[PDB]
Amino acid sequence: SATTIGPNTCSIDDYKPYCCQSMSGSASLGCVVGVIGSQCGASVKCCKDDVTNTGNSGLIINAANCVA
Repeated sequence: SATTIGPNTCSIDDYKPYCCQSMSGSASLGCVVGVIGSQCGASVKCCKDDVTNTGNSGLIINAANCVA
């Protein structure tokens, strides 16, 4: 993917635009907060929050807090 990330794509159901760096061998998606202007090459997910702790360098989302 190469979608442009901003507080518009995922911000509806209290969501954040998460750039999940899901690669070869990733049970937990390393979803870094999409910076306005950045592009998501991997799995861009619209997740709520999950927990903004224990995962600052790429939020460790349990993949169960997003619409799609």
